[PDB]
Amino acid sequence: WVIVVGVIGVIG
Repeated sequence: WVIVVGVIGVIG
């Protein structure tokens, strides 16, 4: 929460 590597835009 809220990491964005690629998209993949919901983690973490």
